[PDB]
Amino acid sequence: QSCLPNWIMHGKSCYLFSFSGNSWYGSKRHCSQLGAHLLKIDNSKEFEFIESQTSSHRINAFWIGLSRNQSEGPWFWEDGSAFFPNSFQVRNAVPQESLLHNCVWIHGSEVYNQICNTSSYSICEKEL
Amino acid sequence: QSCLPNWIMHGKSCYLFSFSGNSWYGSKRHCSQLGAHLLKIDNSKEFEFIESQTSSHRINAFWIGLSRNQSEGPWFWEDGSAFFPNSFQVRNAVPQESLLHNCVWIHGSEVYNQICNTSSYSICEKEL
Ligand SMILES: OC[C@H]1O[C@@H](O[C@@H]2[C@@H](O)[C@H](O[C@@H]3[C@@H](O)[C@H](O)O[C@H](CO)[C@H]3O)O[C@H](CO)[C@H]2O)[C@H](O)[C@@H](O)[C@@H]1O
Ligand SMILES: [Ca+2]
Ligand SMILES: [Ca+2]
Ligand SMILES: [Cl-]
Ligand SMILES: [Cl-]
Ligand SMILES: [Cl-]
Ligand SMILES: [Cl-]
Repeated sequence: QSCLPNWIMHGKSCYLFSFSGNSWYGSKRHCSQLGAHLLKIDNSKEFEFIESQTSSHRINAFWIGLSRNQSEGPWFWEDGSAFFPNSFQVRNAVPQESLLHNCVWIHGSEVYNQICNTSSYSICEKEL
Repeated sequence: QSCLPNWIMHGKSCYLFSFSGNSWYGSKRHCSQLGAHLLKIDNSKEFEFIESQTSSHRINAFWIGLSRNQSEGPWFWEDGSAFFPNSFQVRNAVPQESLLHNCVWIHGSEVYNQICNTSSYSICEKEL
């Protein structure tokens, strides 16, 4: 069971911390080109591991595999599974200030909705 | 290089034509559980192959891996790559009638946007 150079092993996956600017869509294409996808956070153990990385690189936010279609509809993971907030809840959530913010990134220790094509860093995940 | 039972080979890929009603999200999940994604159509040859399966099964529509994130914003594929209308264009297209329709499905020979939540068949794809 093995990961590429520069990918970290944790839990049951290999993660790539992409220190390189990009839209949510761009980030997505980029992970998918390495045969991965954007990060999916299943349990709190995974969350905590990721959170160590993001919070020790607070200069920047990292796109994750979470988004929605309806400019105010339900969040869903890259794999299409539904969002349940057992590790975190998505922030900036009041009606008005959520408008157009349909992609999710992590910045520091928080997970925010953000305008999908803001440029940022990202995290890919390949399962084992 | 090989496909699972019931998946059909064509061009570079294995396909599964899934006759089970499900939402776009649902369909997406199901593909992903078999270790695949929803259909991504990279050219006319792929389109035409798909198109004869969809037109010979006009009773239902088939979800595909194309969606957008904001009620009037750019279409993107499951993989993050942007939509170019090489083989077809998305239909019901005037700014007002396609609000809340941010997922795409194929019905007969036409590619429509729809309410992501609607129930339907779907097509999965795993590239060799
Ligand atoms: O979505 C969760 C699901 O992802 C599955 O992986 C696929 C990737 O295999 C795929 O990458 C494709 C390459 O394999 C192929 O060679 O090239 C095409 C086009 O460049 C790539 O799309 O990317 C999709 C979308 O990110 C992934 O879903 C995993 O196998 C599976 O374990 C996981 O559940
Ligand atoms: Ca995960
Ligand atoms: Ca394809
Ligand atoms: Cl993804
Ligand atoms: Cl998909
Ligand atoms: Cl057309
Ligand atoms: Cl048509």
